[PDB]
Amino acid sequence: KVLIDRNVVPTNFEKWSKPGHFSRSLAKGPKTTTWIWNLHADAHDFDSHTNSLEEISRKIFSAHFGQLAVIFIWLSGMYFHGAKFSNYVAWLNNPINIKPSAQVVWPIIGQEILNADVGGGFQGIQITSGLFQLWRASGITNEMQLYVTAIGGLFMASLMLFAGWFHYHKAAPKLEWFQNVESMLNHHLAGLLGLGSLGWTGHLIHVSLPINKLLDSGIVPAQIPLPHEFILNRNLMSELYPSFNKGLLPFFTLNWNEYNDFLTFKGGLNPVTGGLWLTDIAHHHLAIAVIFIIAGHMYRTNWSIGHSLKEILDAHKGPFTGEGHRGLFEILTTSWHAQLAINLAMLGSLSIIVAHHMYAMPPYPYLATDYPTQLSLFTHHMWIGGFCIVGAGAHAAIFMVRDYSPAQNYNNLLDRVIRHRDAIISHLNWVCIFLGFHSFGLYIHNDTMRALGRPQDMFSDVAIQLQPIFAQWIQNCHSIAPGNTAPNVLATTSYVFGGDIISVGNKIAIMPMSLGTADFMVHHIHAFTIHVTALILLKGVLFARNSRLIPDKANLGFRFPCDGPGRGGTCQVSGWDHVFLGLFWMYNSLSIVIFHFSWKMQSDVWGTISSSGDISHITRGNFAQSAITINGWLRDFLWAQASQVIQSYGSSSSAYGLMFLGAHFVWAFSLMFLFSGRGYWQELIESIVWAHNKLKVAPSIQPRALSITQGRAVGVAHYLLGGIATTWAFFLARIIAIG
Amino acid sequence: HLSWVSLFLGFHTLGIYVHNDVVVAFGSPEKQILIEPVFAQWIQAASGKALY
Amino acid sequence: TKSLSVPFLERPKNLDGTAPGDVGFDPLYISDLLDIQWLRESEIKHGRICMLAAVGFIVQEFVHLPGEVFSNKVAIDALFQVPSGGLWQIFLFIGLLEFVMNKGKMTPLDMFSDPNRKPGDFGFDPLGLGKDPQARKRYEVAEIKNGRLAMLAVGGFIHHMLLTHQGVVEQLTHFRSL
Amino acid sequence: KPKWSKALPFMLWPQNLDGTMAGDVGFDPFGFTNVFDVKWMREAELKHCRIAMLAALGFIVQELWTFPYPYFSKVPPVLAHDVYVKTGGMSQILLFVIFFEVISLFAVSQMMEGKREPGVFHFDPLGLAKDPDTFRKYEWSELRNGRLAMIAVGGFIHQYWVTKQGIFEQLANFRPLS
Amino acid sequence: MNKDLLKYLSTAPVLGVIWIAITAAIIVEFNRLYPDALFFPL
Amino acid sequence: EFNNLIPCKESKIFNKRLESTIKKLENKLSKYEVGSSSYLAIKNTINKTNNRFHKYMESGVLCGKDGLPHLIADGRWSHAGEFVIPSLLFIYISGWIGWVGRGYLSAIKNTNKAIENEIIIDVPLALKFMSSGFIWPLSALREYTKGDLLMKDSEVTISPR
Ligand code: CLA
Ligand code: CLA
Ligand code: CLA
Ligand code: CLA
Ligand SMILES: CC1=C(/C=C/C(C)=C/C=C/C(C)=C/C=C/C=C(C)/C=C/C=C(C)/C=C/C2=C(C)C[C@@H](O)CC2(C)C)C(C)(C)C[C@H](O)C1
Ligand SMILES: CC1=C(/C=C/C(C)=C/C=C/C(C)=C/C=C/C=C(C)/C=C/C=C(C)/C=C/C2=C(C)C[C@@H](O)CC2(C)C)C(C)(C)C[C@H](O)C1
Ligand SMILES: COC1=C(OC)C(=O)C(C/C=C(\C)CC/C=C(\C)CC/C=C(\C)CCC=C(C)C)=C(C)C1=O
Ligand code: SF4
Repeated sequence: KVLIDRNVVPTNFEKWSKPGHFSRSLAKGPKTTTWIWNLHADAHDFDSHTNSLEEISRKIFSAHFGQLAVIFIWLSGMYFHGAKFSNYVAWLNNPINIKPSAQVVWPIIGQEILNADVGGGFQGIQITSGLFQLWRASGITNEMQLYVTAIGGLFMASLMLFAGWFHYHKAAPKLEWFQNVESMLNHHLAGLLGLGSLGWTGHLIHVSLPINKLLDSGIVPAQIPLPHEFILNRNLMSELYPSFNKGLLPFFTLNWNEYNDFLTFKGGLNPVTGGLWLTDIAHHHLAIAVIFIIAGHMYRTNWSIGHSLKEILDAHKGPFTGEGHRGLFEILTTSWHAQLAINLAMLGSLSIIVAHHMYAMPPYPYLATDYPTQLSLFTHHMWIGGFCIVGAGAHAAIFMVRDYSPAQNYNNLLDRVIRHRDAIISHLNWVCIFLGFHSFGLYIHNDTMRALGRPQDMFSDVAIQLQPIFAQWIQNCHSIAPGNTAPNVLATTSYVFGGDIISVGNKIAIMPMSLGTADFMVHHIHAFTIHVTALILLKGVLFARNSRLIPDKANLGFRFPCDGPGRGGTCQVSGWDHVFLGLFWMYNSLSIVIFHFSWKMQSDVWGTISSSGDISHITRGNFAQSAITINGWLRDFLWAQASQVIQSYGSSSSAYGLMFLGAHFVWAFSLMFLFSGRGYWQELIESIVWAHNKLKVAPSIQPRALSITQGRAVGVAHYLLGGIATTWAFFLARIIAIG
Repeated sequence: HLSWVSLFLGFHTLGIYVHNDVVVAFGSPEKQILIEPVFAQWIQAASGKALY
Repeated sequence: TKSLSVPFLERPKNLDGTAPGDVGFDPLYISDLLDIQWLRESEIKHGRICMLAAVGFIVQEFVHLPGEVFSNKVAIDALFQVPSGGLWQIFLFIGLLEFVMNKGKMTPLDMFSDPNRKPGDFGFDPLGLGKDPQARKRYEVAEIKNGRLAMLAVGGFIHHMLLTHQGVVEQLTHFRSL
Repeated sequence: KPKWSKALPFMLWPQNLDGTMAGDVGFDPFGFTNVFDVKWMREAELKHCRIAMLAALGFIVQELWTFPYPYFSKVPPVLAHDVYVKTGGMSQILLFVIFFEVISLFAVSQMMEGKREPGVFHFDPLGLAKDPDTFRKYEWSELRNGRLAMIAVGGFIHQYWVTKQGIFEQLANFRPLS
Repeated sequence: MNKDLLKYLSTAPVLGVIWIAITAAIIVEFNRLYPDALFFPL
Repeated sequence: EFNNLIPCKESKIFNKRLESTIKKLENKLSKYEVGSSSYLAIKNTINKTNNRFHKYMESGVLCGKDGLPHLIADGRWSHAGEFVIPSLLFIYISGWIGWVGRGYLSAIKNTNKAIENEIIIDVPLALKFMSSGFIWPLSALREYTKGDLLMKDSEVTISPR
């Protein structure tokens, strides 16, 4: 049922000049600079503003439209820069020998040096977002199509902004509407995902397939018919894919094999572009569309048929788990934080899956041999995933403090987890120590043995071997699967598992990735860093409400600095403080993942092939022997590969040199916040305030040092920005020079 | 006053270094701010350094 | 409630129709941002300078002082030809005038501190032309209207000279289009 | 008000169209005035009306006559846009449109505060509607002519893009499509 | 102009950004028209 | 004195820097077609570079053995433009900002909106103060001698000692 209240909130600027109107605590106005920071920190903490779940839900729904508007403006900007300020068309004509660029700088204070020589007569910043490859796969062949997409984006942005306003101020849904989770799932599965995938199949078959087939055969872009020509003149299509002569009769009569020319199961890669076959991508999306449209008929809405989510959950209980999933349905229909926690965990995990899948099965034409794009996309999507996972921990902890009740959770799975939190955390503590010693300890062994002139005592491929035999065995299964356990597939899902060296131009797109001792060792580092990040976040959640040290922790809240210097000292016991610490470990963990990727690809995958067939890798296979000591990482990775960024001054890569130094600065500045405390700073401010009072220039809003918690927040935010931007600059300067 | 002198030195010393980095990075070392240490050179001359 | 000169806008609160030159013209409501007394003083002063400057531009095309330094019949070019030391003497003398005329009260905070101080009124009427109250009231409006006109004229004169590098009259006699 | 829309007998009269304004025959099927203020929409309607009417007449007169100088020189109206962007003539028109629109910013804000009626600038130099009844009559004509001109201009520009003929060139020949 | 809107335009961050942007523009425009002033020319 | 320095117009290293910079730009220029936007951009950089080097040559700024301008900041008037004149300009501007800001702060303290007017500026009041900054040196000097600049030590809070 549609349930709404009309004309709820007037539209005027009255409250815009009343900062902190939304909070009882903040509405009174500042006495102190602390108020200014609190205003920003509390702006989107909607459940701290009101107790009404209906009011909270309405703000959220409307804020979501706001986010979508922002995303459409950003998307529109990308298309517009493509149309107006790029070498897209030139690249379209000669994609092997032109670098993509869609940002051009104005000539002020000498910055026009940044307009690099990217080819096609063009000068601009070389982009690594993969937009050109995306647009090629979509069948876009001219700037007019980009312009029109940009305009459509501005229209969508305005429509989202209207809907946000409308659904808050004019027609706000009632709580009962939001709690229709069965209806929401049916629509998001069948409607959003199902019809989305079906719609995209439609584009693929009717636009992408023909245009890309003509491009790959070597037809000049300007000589290719416009998309609508393929729709109106079926003969144009049937020339390329003969099954179009038979029309839609095979579909309705279940003679689907007739369409096996444009719906394929090839595997491998297009040899011309080094990307997945678009006929496979078309079939993928059709299959996905069918499964999703069926999936979205599972739940009961307005008719007798379907499942109750509550009934499913309530049935799943066994002899080890008490009341089982009883009470979870109530949690997940009354707590936005509980929903956010799950959804961040999955969205983050998915981003990480996307990183891996896109490098190994490159879905776009000319992606694989655009090394800057491959490196950028993997790295970007790994970071987004990491941040989302830490967010899941934050919102799981906020739920435990604010939304958990004992009465709702009597002897269910949630209750039973917290009743053995000591067993969980103690074991995770142990597994982290075990992993730490038997992963990082092996590198230290190796450093020591090599320094002592005992290479024969090292863990290495040529001494004491640690072969990843299980991974090696899986690689073999995947390489022999085509025509066996996958009989109707022609080639491997990925050449990373084994098989041919695919090359485009004379650049290697993808080839088998051998796994040896160096690969075994770095995989156990990843296991280690992920387990520790989990430890910190899990501990935050399970001890959010109380511990042996602080029995009433929940009353202190989610975000508080400590409970004083007693009981030995209680700094950083809060759930928030576990997120703080978890961010550093996520940073540590993902830094090593992207370093592993960068080095392994350059050493063992990327490079040139001769006509004879002699592979020349970017770092010449040094990974196996260098990546088994810390000295090898310091010297052969950091020191060696930093040569590009560090020698960039006076060239078009000079921006990266500047960002590299700037990012080192922001990182170091973070340490001022992390290592100090506000007692020092508040005292310093007292002397400075004395000088202002003396000269009759002291503010009425009294200066305060940052709160204890804000000090920590500022510290970790500068640590991450500095740390991540350093690697960004390092990576881009390097890969743009050699790739 | 110690706070003032520290801020004064900090803002301007870091500032000049960053001016110099940006202008050298964009390929114009001739735009650098380069102050001769003439007071120290004068003290060297007072002890008999002829160079200056 | 409406402006007289812009009839679709509410009258600016500080324009009461009393001051000379007031037809309620302030569509950007500048008289709400800035002090009206200071604005009025500034308007008259800009006007008086531009009245002199307009006459200056013309007379300098024909009449000159002795010497090749005080030649040049284009006024904007004459600025860079004449002795720089002379321009400093004018500047510093204007500075002294500004200080004395305003009795050392030279900012919006203090210029109208005395209640008797009125915008533009320095008590300068040697010949006693404004002895008659009624005539003086007319002259107050004429001063402002002529000042306003001279401001726009001098704006022209300058931009015309930048475009042509000819005198005011030279351009009219030898009118060359764009 | 008449309950059922006059223009659409199968639809209710829009809730926020009260019947009193000129042009109102209950035509708002998409329900814009449910969410947006009618005063804002009418302000916009009349601005489009008045710009279009000037445009319609401009297209007509430009094809029948131009000013007798080579700077002008007959071209098709649609092409003239790019001609006079280059000369700077189009920037001149933009200069004074900006000026009037920045002023209008204050007019529109005061309208939304209820101090001004949509479309009113009190502009009637010749005094053609001193009587209320003639004014209301002319309100309807302004809307009707303005609404017509809005579409008409759409015709002119599109038909040119297709036919590559002027308004009167096309009426002289009138060749059908393929 | 609407008083509530004008009050919003008077808030510290809005005036902060506008004023810094104008100042920044002035410096940019000086350097665009008179570039490379290492010293006062005299 | 400054025997370790030389005028930049007499410097062979300074001239070689011009030559080498231009030579690089002309190589970059040869990659593009005459008349193209890229070509014109590089030409503008060449002109701007030439203008800069010639400006410094005609100025009488001294050059080191590196062939780069070195500035003298000891007070001698033959190098006034290198530091003293910029310094006076900075002090005049910075003193203005400080003085008008101090004036605004004091004005709002004499109201009921002492705190509100810090986060929501009274813009008319602010512009009045900002407009009055041009004689801040004299204002500040008179305020000092009047005894209105400073509070007494006994009227400002201090901690225990
Ligand atoms: C168009 C005019 C308009 C007006 C006059 C109002 C007026 C109001 N809104 Mg509404 N609203 C609107 C449009 C409007 N809204 C739109 C388009 C949406 C969809 C997002 C909403 C959704 C909405 C919600 C969910 C809520 C309101 C609320 C309110 C009230 C308080 C607003 C306030 O004080 O914050 C002023 C805040 C701003 C000016 C900042 C907004 C920032 C925008 C959204 C994003 C900026 C882009 C990006 C982040 C910039 C980054 C820069 C970069 C450097 C990082 C006020 C009555 C609140 C209320 O309490 O009512 C009872 C409330 O909870 N509105
Ligand atoms: C690179 C690392 C770093 C930097 C830059 C600073 C900087 C500073 N420290 Mg800190 N400190 C550090 C590490 C650092 N510290 C560490 C590791 C510790 C151990 C915990 C401390 C402990 C410490 C103590 C105990 C004290 C200081 C003090 C200071 C100030 C000294 C005076 C000065 O230089 O003013 C000049 C200011 C700077 C150099 C700061 C940066 C200015 C930036 C670059 C301006 C950028 C503006 C620009 C428009 C960009 C805006 C960004 C945008 C997002 C808005 C200065 C703010 C002292 C102080 O406060 O004296 C008054 C003081 O007592 N520090
Ligand atoms: C209010 C002052 C004003 C001024 C000084 C200008 C000045 C100009 N206009 Mg602009 N213009 C204005 C208002 C103004 N315009 C207005 C209100 C509009 C309506 C939007 C326009 C629309 C417009 C267009 C479409 C074009 C211009 C062009 C020009 C330029 C023509 C150059 C030329 O060769 O002149 C030659 C002049 C003559 C042969 C003498 C003509 C004499 C007339 C009467 C003008 C004198 C008017 C005077 C300033 C005030 C009253 C005089 C008095 C006798 C009553 C010139 C820079 C043109 C351009 O850009 O050229 C490149 C152009 O195409 N203007
Ligand atoms: C009108 C504002 C004003 C004035 C006159 C002063 C004056 C002073 N400050 Mg203070 N200060 C200010 C604002 C101001 N400050 C603000 C906003 C901050 C927070 C960043 C500080 C933080 C600060 C520190 C940490 C220290 C001083 C110190 C000093 C003294 C030495 C000079 C200095 O080091 O400045 C340095 C100050 C800065 C670099 C901060 C930036 C100043 C901003 C740009 C001014 C803001 C202007 C304001 C927004 C204008 C609005 C006016 C308008 C509404 C009319 C001097 C008494 C020092 C001292 O005690 O020496 C004895 C000292 O150590 N100030
Ligand atoms: C070099 C030398 C020569 C000597 C040069 C010598 C004798 C000539 C000196 C000329 C002087 C006396 C002219 C005086 C210049 C008068 C000025 C231009 C007045 C400024 C008025 C302002 C603009 C008032 C504005 C304002 C008013 C309107 C209103 C107030 O409220 C505000 C202020 C802002 C004050 C020669 C001739 C021998 C030739 C030889 O070959 C070389
Ligand atoms: C209601 C009504 C019905 C009418 C309904 C019907 C569908 C109405 C739809 C009319 C629309 C489509 C008009 C569209 C108007 C199009 C606009 C006006 C185009 C602007 C072009 C610009 C202005 C060019 C700029 C140019 C470009 C882009 C680029 C530059 O280089 C050159 C210039 C030159 C500047 C009926 C029929 C049933 C009858 C009944 O009685 C009631
Ligand atoms: C334990 O860690 C720390 C603290 O406590 C937890 C601190 O407190 C501080 C000190 C830092 C403070 C007080 C924040 C600095 C904030 C700024 C720069 C002031 C903001 C001022 C304005 C917006 C006005 C300026 C106006 C314009 C430029 C327009 C530091 C360094 C710290 O390590
Ligand atoms: S040191 Fe800080 S965080 Fe730790 S107990 Fe004391 S006040 Fe709390």
